[PDB]
Amino acid sequence: GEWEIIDIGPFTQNLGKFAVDEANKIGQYGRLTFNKVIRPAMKKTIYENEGFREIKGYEYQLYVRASDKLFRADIYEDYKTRGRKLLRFNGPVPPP
Amino acid sequence: GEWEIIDIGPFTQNLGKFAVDEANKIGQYGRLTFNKVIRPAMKKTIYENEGFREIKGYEYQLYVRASDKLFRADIYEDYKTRGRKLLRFNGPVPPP
Repeated sequence: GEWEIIDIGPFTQNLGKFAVDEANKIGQYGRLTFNKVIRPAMKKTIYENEGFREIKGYEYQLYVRASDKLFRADIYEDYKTRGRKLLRFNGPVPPP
Repeated sequence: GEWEIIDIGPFTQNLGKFAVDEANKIGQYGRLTFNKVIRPAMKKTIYENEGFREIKGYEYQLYVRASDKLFRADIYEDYKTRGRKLLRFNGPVPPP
């Protein structure tokens, strides 16, 4: 799996909002309020069982500002289904 | 400062050893044993907001395996002097 830096544009911001919505359902922090995704944003492209360079899915690692704190969110996106899941929502973490 | 992905070659490994040595002088995590810097490794150029008489320095964010655990390290390197400062050394953290 190859890591790359990605932009913190609307698509990335919406992943941050998804992470905070998923973290609110888990409830470890009580109700968080999404502010913004900050740099750096990174994306890993995960390859399936090697039989074409076929794409399995993507992992995003985001720094998410919510409720005056910073969190590290790890999100998985399935290439075939386009379904997303929150892998990890941890913090507060110090800024990069 | 735009973040970029960098290699985990000898220069990166030696930044990880610097971080572990600095973290040992603090002692928050007891005496750690440097294992390896893992992917992904990231680097930002520091300007000190000017116009461009040159590069001031670099910030690195590294995942450092030490005493079989994983830690996130933030390091500053002066461009001219090559003098280094541990900004942050935290964990254990889950893999990226």
